[PDB]
Order: sequence, then C-alpha cells, then structure tokens
Amino acid sequence: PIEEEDTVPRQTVVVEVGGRRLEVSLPGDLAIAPGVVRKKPKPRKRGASGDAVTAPMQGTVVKVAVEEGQEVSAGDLVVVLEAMKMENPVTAHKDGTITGLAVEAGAAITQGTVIAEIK
Amino acid sequence: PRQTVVVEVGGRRLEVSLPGDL
Amino acid sequence: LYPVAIPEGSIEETLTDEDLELDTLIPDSPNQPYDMHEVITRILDDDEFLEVQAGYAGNIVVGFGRVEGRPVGIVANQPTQFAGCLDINASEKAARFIRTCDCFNIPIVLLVDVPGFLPGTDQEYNGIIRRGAKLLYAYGEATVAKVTVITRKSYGGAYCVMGSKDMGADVVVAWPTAQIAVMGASGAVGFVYRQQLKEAAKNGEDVDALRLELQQTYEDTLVNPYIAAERGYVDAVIPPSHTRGYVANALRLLERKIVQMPPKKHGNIPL
Amino acid sequence: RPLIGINDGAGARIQEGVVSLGLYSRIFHNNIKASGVIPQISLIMGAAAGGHVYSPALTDFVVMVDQTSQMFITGPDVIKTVTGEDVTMEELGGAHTHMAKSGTAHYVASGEQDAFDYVRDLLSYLPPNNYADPPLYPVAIPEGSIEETLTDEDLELDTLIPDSPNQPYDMHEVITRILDDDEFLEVQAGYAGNIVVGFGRVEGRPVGIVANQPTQFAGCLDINASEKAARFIRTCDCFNIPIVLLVDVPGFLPGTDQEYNGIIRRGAKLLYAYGEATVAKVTVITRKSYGGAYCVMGSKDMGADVVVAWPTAQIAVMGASGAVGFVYRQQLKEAAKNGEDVDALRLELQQTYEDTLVNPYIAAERGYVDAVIPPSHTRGYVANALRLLERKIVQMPPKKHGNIPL
Amino acid sequence: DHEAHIKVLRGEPTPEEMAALMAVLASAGERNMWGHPVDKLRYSVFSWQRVTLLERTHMRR
Amino acid sequence: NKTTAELLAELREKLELAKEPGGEKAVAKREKKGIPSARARINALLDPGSFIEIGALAKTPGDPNALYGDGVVTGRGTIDGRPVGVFSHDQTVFQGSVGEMFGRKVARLMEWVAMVGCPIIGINDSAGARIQDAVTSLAWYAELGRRHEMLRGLVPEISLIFGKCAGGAVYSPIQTDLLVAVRDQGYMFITGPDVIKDVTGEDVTFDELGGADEQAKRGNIHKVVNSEAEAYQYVRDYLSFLPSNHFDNPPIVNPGMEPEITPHDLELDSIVPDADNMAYDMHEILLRIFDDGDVFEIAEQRGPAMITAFARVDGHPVGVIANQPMVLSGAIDNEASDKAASFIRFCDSYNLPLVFVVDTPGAMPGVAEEKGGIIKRGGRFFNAIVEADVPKVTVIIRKAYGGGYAVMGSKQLSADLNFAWPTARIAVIGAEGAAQLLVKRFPDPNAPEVQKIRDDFIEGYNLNMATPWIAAERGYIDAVIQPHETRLLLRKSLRLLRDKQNGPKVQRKHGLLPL
Amino acid sequence: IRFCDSYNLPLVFVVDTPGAMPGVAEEKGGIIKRGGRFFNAIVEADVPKVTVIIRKAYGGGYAVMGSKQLSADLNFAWPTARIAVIGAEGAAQLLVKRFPDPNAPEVQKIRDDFIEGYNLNMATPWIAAERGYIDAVIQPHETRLLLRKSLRLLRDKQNGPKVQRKHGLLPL
Repeated sequence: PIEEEDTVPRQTVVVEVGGRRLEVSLPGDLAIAPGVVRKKPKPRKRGASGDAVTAPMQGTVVKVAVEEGQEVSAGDLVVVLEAMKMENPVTAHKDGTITGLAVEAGAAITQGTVIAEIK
Repeated sequence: PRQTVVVEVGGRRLEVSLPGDL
Repeated sequence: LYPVAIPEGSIEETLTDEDLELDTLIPDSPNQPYDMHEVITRILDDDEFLEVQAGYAGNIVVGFGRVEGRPVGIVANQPTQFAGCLDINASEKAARFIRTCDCFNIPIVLLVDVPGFLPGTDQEYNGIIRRGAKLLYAYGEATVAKVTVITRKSYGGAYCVMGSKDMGADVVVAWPTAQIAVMGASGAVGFVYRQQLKEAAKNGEDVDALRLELQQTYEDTLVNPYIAAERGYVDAVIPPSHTRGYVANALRLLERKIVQMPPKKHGNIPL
Repeated sequence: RPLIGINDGAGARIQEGVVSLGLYSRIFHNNIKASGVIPQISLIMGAAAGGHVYSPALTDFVVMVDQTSQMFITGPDVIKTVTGEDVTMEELGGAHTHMAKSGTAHYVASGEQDAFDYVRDLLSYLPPNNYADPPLYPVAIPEGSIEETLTDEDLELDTLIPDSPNQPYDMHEVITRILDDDEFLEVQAGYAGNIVVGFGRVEGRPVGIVANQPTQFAGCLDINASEKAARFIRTCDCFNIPIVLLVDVPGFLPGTDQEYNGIIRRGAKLLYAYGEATVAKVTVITRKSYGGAYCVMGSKDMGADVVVAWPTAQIAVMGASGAVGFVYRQQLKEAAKNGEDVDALRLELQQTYEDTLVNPYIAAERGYVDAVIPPSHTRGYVANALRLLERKIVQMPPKKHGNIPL
Repeated sequence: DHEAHIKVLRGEPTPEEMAALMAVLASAGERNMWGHPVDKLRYSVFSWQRVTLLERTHMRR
Repeated sequence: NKTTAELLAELREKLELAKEPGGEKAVAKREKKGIPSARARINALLDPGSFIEIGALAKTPGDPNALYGDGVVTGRGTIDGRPVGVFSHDQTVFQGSVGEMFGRKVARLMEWVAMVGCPIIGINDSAGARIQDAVTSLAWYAELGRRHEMLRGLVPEISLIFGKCAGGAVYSPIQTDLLVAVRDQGYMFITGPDVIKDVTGEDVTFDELGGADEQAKRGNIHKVVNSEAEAYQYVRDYLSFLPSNHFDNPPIVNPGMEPEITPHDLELDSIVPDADNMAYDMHEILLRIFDDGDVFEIAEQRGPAMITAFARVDGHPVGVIANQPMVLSGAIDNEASDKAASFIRFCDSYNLPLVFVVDTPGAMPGVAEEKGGIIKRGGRFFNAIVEADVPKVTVIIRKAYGGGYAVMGSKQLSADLNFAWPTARIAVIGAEGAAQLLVKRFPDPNAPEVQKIRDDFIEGYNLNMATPWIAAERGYIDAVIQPHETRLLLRKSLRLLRDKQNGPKVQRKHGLLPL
Repeated sequence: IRFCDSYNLPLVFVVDTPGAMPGVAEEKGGIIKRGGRFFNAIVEADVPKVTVIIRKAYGGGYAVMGSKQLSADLNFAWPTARIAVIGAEGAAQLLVKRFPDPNAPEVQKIRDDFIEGYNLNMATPWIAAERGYIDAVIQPHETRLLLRKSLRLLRDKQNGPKVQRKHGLLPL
C-alpha cells in the first residue's frame, strides 16, 4: 500500500448484471472503524551521519577494496557485492579511517550487515 | 441531494450521480 | 467523647428524681403550654445546653448538649411561642442546624410538640412551602443518629417535618400525652362525619351538641399515640421519666450506623 | 430515569388516619433521596393541598396551570379562623401567587397542553441521571477562526449596548443571539426579572444561561434573584449542564427591607452555588461588574473557567461617584476648607477616575479577564470553552455535603 | 482524491447496466455510566484495579 | 465619555499594539537577529487560525511603563484538530525575563491544560531573571516548578529550545516529557562560560558546554533538529502516537493493512548474519516487523546502543525498545539503561504496549561504566520494567545474555509474551566469556593445546548452551518462531493483551526507585 | 525525600547553601537533571514540610531546599538568613564585568559599595517576609519548640488537590 486510499480493506465480489459477469471491488467503508485515520503509509525504507558502512542487499563479497586502518574519502570503493551474478559496488559514504572490518572475500553477506566502520 | 459516486471501470473514471438519500 | 461512667441497671431502675418530674410536666389541658427547656435540661447531662439562635424563631429551640459525653444537637418545638407552630424562620433555623450536625456527625434528638404550620398569607407569599421543604430535606439527608421523642402534638404534615419513622428516624418514642393525628378533632369531625352533620342539619337537630359529641368520640378514639404505635411508627410509648434513659441507650446503640444512598454529586436542597 | 409527578389531590385522606402521614413521609424521603440523582418534575394540575405541596417543593421543576393550579398548606377558612384574613384559593396559592410572590413555581402554562410542551422542553435539555451527559445534538461545526466565522447575527452585538451607561437594554437580545436557533427556555420568567435564567444550546450542546437584566432594578442582585440563580445553578451542576453568566450588575439592591430579610445570608447562597459548581462556567461581562456583585457574578478566583469582557465593560470596586468621595476625601476636604468650587472639583476628579479605572483593561491587566473581545466574538469564545471543558478534572475536599447558607 | 472508490475489476457494462449495478448496490447499502458493571464489582480497599479499571472506566472518554 | 463604537475601536487598537508590545525598536532588533516572533512561532506550530490567546493585555501591576504580555505569549490551539496548550517566550519584552505576570500566565495555562487534560508545548527562548525584580523571577521559577507536578504523567509536556536556555530557566524544561532543540540556536546550561571561567578558570565554548548535540549525547535532550519547522513537525509526529491524557485513547491509524504474510516478512528469514560476530542495523528488522516504516525514533543519540521508538501494530501505538548491534555490539551502557527506563515509564503512563527486540551481550564491562553507576541505572531499568502495567511482548533476535536477557523483557520481570527467533542465544555469558573464565585459566600457556581445547569448548557451548532450546524446554520463552511470523504474531499477541489488567498489586502512595 | 514520604516521616529542611555548584564537571555530570528530580521529589512528597533557613538560600538552593513555592508547608528563617537569586559577590562580578578590571581603587570601591548595599537591602530575609514567602523570622532558640508546634499542627496534613494516576514521572 502506497497511497492513502490503498490502506482501506477491500472485498471483491462477482456481480451479474444483465448476465454480464462483472467483477467488483468494494471498499470496506464506502458510504454508497470508529476513530480510524487513513494517511499515506510510509515506505518500508530508512527514509546518514553514522560510522557504519552497511551492505545494501544480501549477496556475496566478491572483492574487498580497503585494508584495515586505511583512510578513505566519500565515494571511494569499499567492497563489491555479487548479487544474482550482478556487480554491486558499495562505497564509503564519508571521509575517514577504516577502524573495523568484518568482511572478507567469498563471504556470504546479509542485508544491513555492517561491512566496516569509517571513523 | 445527489451522491456523486466515482467508479473506476477498467481505469475509466465514471461519476454516477445517484439520488442522494435512499 | 468526654468520659462519664454510666450507672448500671435497668432503664426503670436508674430513674432519678429529676427524671420523675417529667411525669408531671405536661399540663392536663391541651391549651396550656409548657417550656420545652424543662425537657431539654433534664435529658441533657448537667443541664448544660448551648442554645443556638435563642432570639430567632423562638417557636423552635435548637442547640448543643451532651448525652453521656456524646455531643447531641437538640431540636425541639416550643409550645410557649406561636403554640409551637412551624414557620419559615423556624424551618430555616432547624434545617441549617441539622445540616451542620450532620456534617460533623453529631446525633440529632427531636423533641416534638407541633400542631402544624403557622397559618397566614404572609407565610404563603414568603414561601412557607419552599422554605419548609428545607427542614424535610435536612432531616432526610441527615444520616447521623436521629432520635425522636413525641410530647403532646404531632399533627398533619408537621408530623413529617418533625421526624417520622419513614423519614428515617432511628428510634421514635412517644409519651402517653402524645397526640398523633392527621388534624385536630375539631377539623377532623367536619370531614369524617360531614354526612351526619348534614342529616342533623336537615332534621334541625342540636348540631352543635352533635359536633361536641362526635369531636369527643374522635379525640377519645384516635388522637392518641397508640394508633401510631400499632402501625409501627412509634417504636415505644414510654413514661416521660424514661426519656433520658431511652435517648442515651438509643444513641449508644446508634453510635455506628451505615445508610446507603444513591450516588450523586450533591443534593439540590430546595434552595 | 426522570420522574414526573402530575399532582392533583386535596390533602391526606383523613379517614385513613396516620397511615397517610407515614406514606407522605416515605414519598418525601424518596424525593430527597432522588434529589440530584434523577431529574424530578412536578405538574400541579389542580388544588394541591396539605402534604401534597412538599413533594413539588422537593422536585427540581414545578409547572402550574394559570388558574386551575393552586398550592397551599392550610385552607383559606383556616386562615380566616386563625387570622381573620379573607382569601380565595386563587389569591392564596394560585399560579400567579407562586410565580411572582412565593417563587415556588418554575412555569405558569397557559393550558395543560402548554404545560406538557414545557415539560418535554425541559426533558429535552435534561440528562436522565447525573451519570449521563446531557442530550448533545450533532451540529454543522464551522471551521476557521472566530473572526472568519462571525455571522451578521453576531455583528449585531457590536452595536447593542447603548452609549449612555444609564440607559438599559433587554438581555434577551444577547441571549437569543449567542444561543443556537434563537431558542431559549426561560425558567421562572415571572419571579425575579432582574435575573434571567434558563436553558439553551450552543453548537447543539445544552447550556444554562444566567444573566443580569438591566431593565428591572437596574439589574441589581436582590434576595429573590440570588435564590433563583443559586437553585438554577445547583440544578445545572447536578445534571452536568455547563453555565454561562452574562454580567451587567451595579451591585446589590439597597434597603432596610433587603437587610432585614437577610440579603447577606440569602445572597451568600449564589456564592455557594457558583463556587461549588464543577461544570464549565463561562463569564461574559457586558457593562458593569461592581463590588461584591463582581465576586458573586462568577469572578475568576471563584473559578470561572473563561472570563471575557466586552469593551463597554466597567469592572471596578465602586462607581465613580462614591469612589471619588473615598479616594479624594482629603483633597475634597481641603477644597471645602479653602472655599473652592468643590462641586466642579468633584466633577473633574470623577471624570478622571472614570477615564482611568472604570474600564475592563485594569482587570485584564490583573488577568481577572482572560480577553477583552469584540462582542461578536462572544459566541465563538463560549462555544470553544464549552467544547473543551466537557470534562473538568477538578475536585473539592471530600465531604458528606456542603453546609450551604440555608 | 484519496477516497476509496468501487472498482469494476473485470468487464465493461453499458451505461444502463452500470446504472442498474449502482442502484442495486446503493439500495443494499452519549455516556450513561449509570450502573456500569465496574461499579458492581467488589474491590479490596487497596486493590490496584481501583486505579487501572475503575477510574480508567469512569474518567475515560 | 465615549460611545460603544469609540470603545470598540480603542479595543482593536490595543489588541493590535499587543501584537508588538516592545515596539519599533524591539521589532528592529528581532528582525536584525532574524528570529521569528513568539506569536509567529505559535501561529506556525498550531493549526492555521486555531490559536486563542489568553492574557493578551496582562501587564505588571504598578510599573507605569510595563509592557503588555510581560514577555510571554500563552493560549490554546489545535494540532491536527486535537487540543493543546501553548506558551512561547517573547524576547522583545524585558528580554523575555520571568516577571510576576509572566509567571501567573504560564501557571494559569498549566492549570488549564491540567483541567481539560491536553498536551502543553513550551517554546523556550531565553527566559532569564528580571534585572529589576530578580526575586520575583526566583519565586515564579519555583511556582512553575511546583505546577509541573500536576502535569507529570497526566498530559504530554514538550519544550522546544530555540535559544540559550540558561540558568534557572532550565528547571521547567527538564520536567517536560520531550525536549527538542535547534542546532547552533538552542543551548542548555546551568551556568554561563564566563561565570565558570571566573569561579574556576575552566574554559569552554557554548557549543561544548551548552550545545544541543552535546546535550543529546548526555541525554538531557531528546531531539536535535536544524529548524523550527522541523521541530514543529517532530512535535506533530510525536503527538500523533499519544493520547491527549492519561485517561483517553491514542489515535488508531491505518489499521488492518497487509493482513497476510508479505515478501517483506519473508525477508526476515535471512536478515540475521550467519557469523555471530557480525553486526547489523536493527532498523532492518524494525522497519519490517511493524505495520509500516513509521518507526518514530526518540533520543536517537542518547545511548545509541539502544533504540527507543514509537511504532504501530494493527494501527495501535506501541513503544519499541530494541538493541542496536550496529553500535557497541548492543551492550547496554549507562545511557541506554536510563533511556530505556524513562521511556518505559513514559509509555506505561500513556498506556503504550511495550515491544522488546533483544540482541545484546548484556552490560558493558569496564571501570568507566562501574564508576558511572551501571549497577544503579540497571536497577532503575529492572524496576521500571516491572512497574509498567502495559502489555509486554518480547522478540529475542540472536544473543541475549545475562542482565541483558533479564532486563530486555524476560518472562521473569513479568513480560507477558516471549518469542525467540531460532537464531536466539540465551545464556548467562557468551561462549568466549565462559571459556576465557572457567576453562582457559587452568593452563599456564597459550599453547595450541589450549587453543584447540578452547575452540572445542566454544563449539560445544554454542550448540548445547547458548541456544534457545533450554529456555524453550523450561518454558522461559513461550515460542520459538520463524522470523516472518513476527508481524502477524505481534498483532495477535497485542490484540489478546489489549485489555490486560495487571495484578495482584497493592495500592500505595508510590513505588521506590534506585535514585 | 521519596523514602521519607513513602514511610510518612515529616521533612525538616535546614538550609544554608549558595545553590548548585558551578562547573563543567557538574554540568557534564548532569546537575540539571538531578536538580529536576530533586524538584520533583520535594513537590511529590505529601508529608508535612517545614523549612528553617539558617544563613544562605540562593537561587535553586532556596527553591529546592523547601521553598513555600515548592509546597513547603511552614517556612521559618533565622535573622541571619539571606534569600536571593545570587550572592553579592556574584552580582558584583556580573557588574564589574561592565569593564576590564583595572584593579583600580575606584573599581574596588564600586565593588564594595555594591556588596554592602546588596548585603543590607537585597540579600536579607526582610523582602521575603514582606512578600510572605517565608512565614516567620524567628529567634534561633525558638526553633525546637516551634518545630514541635508546627509538626503537631501538621500531624493530619492531607495534601490536595491531587489527581490519582498510575504514577508521576521524574526525569531519569
């Protein structure tokens, strides 16, 4: 559900009108829930300043570009993730020093895994 | 009054002004 | 609760010679008044009686005393003033005194000798119906221990404004001289025997002699405490001398009292 | 549930004897027990005599029929016998008597149908019990500020108050403009016209108006008005109906009659009623609020939730005539010694005091008035206050009951 | 417009059939706390439910 | 003297003047600073035109050249159509300092909001003591301090720090439930840098001593924002989860969305890393287990190993306490503990169910923690979670060791429903700690003997001990569930627990809390 | 305070403080929030509260040490008491900072002038007594019997109005 109208439950019914098989979706409150509010629901997305580099999706770590203790700048490559045999280069979001580093080449990696800490 | 009920039919918007109270 | 030692014995064993004066207090003729202080000071400890508003509405006497150390508020009709009638001023005086007692959990003892309400267009135009309903409201809301001694008259609606059993009087006792009736016999006869007075007037009889004979019969039959005692409105008919004993013992029994009333914010007393 | 007593009976059935008096006592006791629990309304439809009169007095409202309804304790013939005064029952206790003189009756219907209509009108405002909210009609709430939602009927208020402080106006002109649909159910219209009290609605919500009336006794508080207002306020607070005061009071009615009849004791009842009342209490001040009557007519410290004043309001300890005579007593004394035009000096000082202190702004400054508003805003402010104060989380020290001046 | 409308997922009616459909579907489509049970329950003098049930009922709107 | 029309026009003139009672000079100074007026601010916060101002003309007695409003705007307003009380300090009059009438008006507003039972928002531009009447400001600081207690736990209190909240002005804000501050504009300090220099010679900047980010890290302030508009939005969102008062019910928003197992639920089956040392962002779980992404985070910077947030389950507001493995390995430090405790007590006072999402090794071992009071703060957390009467539900994600297991809504401490994912690890201590403590210290050498003996002990412990199955066998947790179940299972659990009446409890003046 | 209130012990405050200690150590220690909790505890407490002010009640020290404004029931001061937002020396520093301190006798004079004026007219109990913030200024020997009399009066203190709720809140 993406717009406000999408949040309303719907009942689907088959209606025959002059023999025509119409198929009709009826909103659960249509005036044709005593204090329920409808509003545009927020996407399941994280809308940062934080130090963590995090994996954007599940995959495998086909390359690690940084070394422990290296200094990097915003946009520099940190790792490449193979996902579904597609390359997903993951890059440093801010300037600073790699001060923790969990990944290694060939590691399977889940989404939101902290790859490294830039401090 | 008239209840102008919007219906979507295959994506065509179609206002049906029904008699209001019923 | 000032400590005092109660003398041991029966209510009739413990009669003092001062109590025995009540047996002779009440005059034989119902036209002769008596001072209700004679009862008040004898039922109270030490005759100590703190009268409130002594100069106001002297037809009713209200004030504090003690019964065996317990504070009591006494409210009492006064025959020597307006024959003991209730009126506007006495109703407001008594109602507020009762409500103060009830706030502070002081038992109320009523000494009753009331013929009715003071007749008059002045009382009517100044609101005796609305004003007198305040003494009903005060006594009905009063949840403290409420005791009534009837001495002589308790007529008509004034039998209700003074505290009857259905108004939640906890103990009601009457002296032998009590007279509990819908109205005095002279008025009653004109209703109850109106047909006999009619036929006597058509016959041209001595209708005034018939009036007197019927009034006599009425007063002998009905204008007495026993009818009320039979109907259960008077709990006991007692010798006057017993009154101090009965008040003391009833107040002791009613030291603790629960009364259940509907839930409310407040009462809307008639003003 | 509400109790309705249609009363028409002459006394105890004397043949039955004391039993009648016992069941009178029980009826009265039940009326007291129910009082403030459920609405109680009495219609006198005949000669109510003897004990029948106290039940109406204990009920919350009394309707009478203009000439068919009588109440009295004792018969005219009894009164004659004991006092010699000759009265007909109608003179003694007719509807006019109990409205204008005794003030026991709340309404004097032109007929039985009108009486029933009035009782249905009352019950329309009254909730079935003290644990129920008054019947709240849904309303087409307008949206925007008060300024954006003033009607012309509101703007009519901006011109209502006469320019001269000595010229009166009919307060119904205000009441019927602030209330919904112009519709006002006045209570005791005939008794004490210096105070107008009654029911109405704002945004569909029942309210109890209490208002001074400049056209009678300059709107002074007297004993009768004080008791009328006190009992009406206490009834409203029993049944959760919020109260609006419309205040234009110069003070109490001066006189030895008022003093000897107890204006102190019986005026203190309106203080008690107002201070006890825990429903919403909104005060609008239109011209005067002087002296003790400022306290009685719902001052802030008495716990008025919202106090607003019109620009014509005049909130002061006393009128300028007397205030000059106290504030400048010494200066006037010196002018009298020196042989000045002491009267001209009084006039100048009085003008000065009127221009300085006899206004709303001093009280607004002290914060006794929350806002000085254009009159047209009144309905907006009242509606906002009553909409917010549906439930007031307010309390007083636990007690069995008040010891109201009585 | 964020109102939830009816939706003809499948097929098209003629205007007359739509009028029939909509006419058919249209033709088919105060507190009084007196004696509330919470008052009828018996509580210990120290029972926490005097807060969390009784007040949370009487006060609640 | 004057006609009604002349009086009405005089009224309108005064009401207009009362809009800028400091006059042209103070308008000039304020437009120089570029800082919105206190009433423009109230008009921006509140719904358009909803504001009714109270005490517009209130004026200090007997000072002939006092100015209207005495330095504060006070009134009442709707936000999203729901009542609130508002006050806002007006720097143009007496520098906004607390006079008698300023105190009276804010006191009267606090009384009003307690009477109706609705939130109150302060907008806090500097409210120092009067230069001319300091003891009055002292008294009214104490008066307002007293009047906060009639509001604590009754109605939501918010303060928006838009200036240097300095000296005794701090005592009223710190009572309030939510503090928002603006960067490089809001500051909070009990003593100025200059006074500190004079008394001690310590040298600090306003950013170091006062600054909003420093106060968020210290945990005195709940949110730091970049603008007043952002502050107002944050208030609107915050209130969007809360009832007006202790007694009324919160808004129900978008109930019944997505009644079925979605792909977004199925994504939880692989969201926990395979290797127990790997950190991950707990938000990847929080954004999926609740109705939508509206996880409204409070006190983000304070104790960042812990997340305190509002969310909705089937449209009903809930407070969510989660560990954050992305920070400090999720160890419950001093500030995480105190954040959790205060958030719990707030949620209980406003009837928000508590959902605990656990992933923690427990307390952070160290001397700075011990010296900082970790024992007492943890005691407060222990107490708060058992004081809270609301529905309590727990989801254990991976490790939950020791006091972390205890305080993160164990069944002990009276959580109501306990679920674990199959990744959970419930133990007194992790395998590394158990080995390093009991086993490894018997050998003297770090020989490859002890290396393999230790690795084999870890291997055994991570299977037989640090696994949920013991807790499940003993019924300490109520179920082991597949992750995707979690959203619908929370909906069912909170639906069951909705009418929870906690007990038996003995009524008392109050509980006592390690303090 | 919270313990004593839980077990119904009356609270007697004996006040002699300049208030919160200045410094970065205390600020980084959280003095603001501990103070807010102290404010909360003392207002929350329902027990009888009596305060004797023996010589120095400045700022939050005055407020928190059982001020009447924070619901202290009876307030007594010895005639040595000094009630103020700040002491004379601090108010002087707030003034002499008008210019860079030359250590000139003129500036020492202005300083000591202000000190003496403040210590006579300002940092003295009489303004508080006039305003009724403290209920009595008492001879010190009176204090024991006056405590007895005050707590005897306050024996049955019922605090109100207070609205019952699951609990208050204090800033942790």
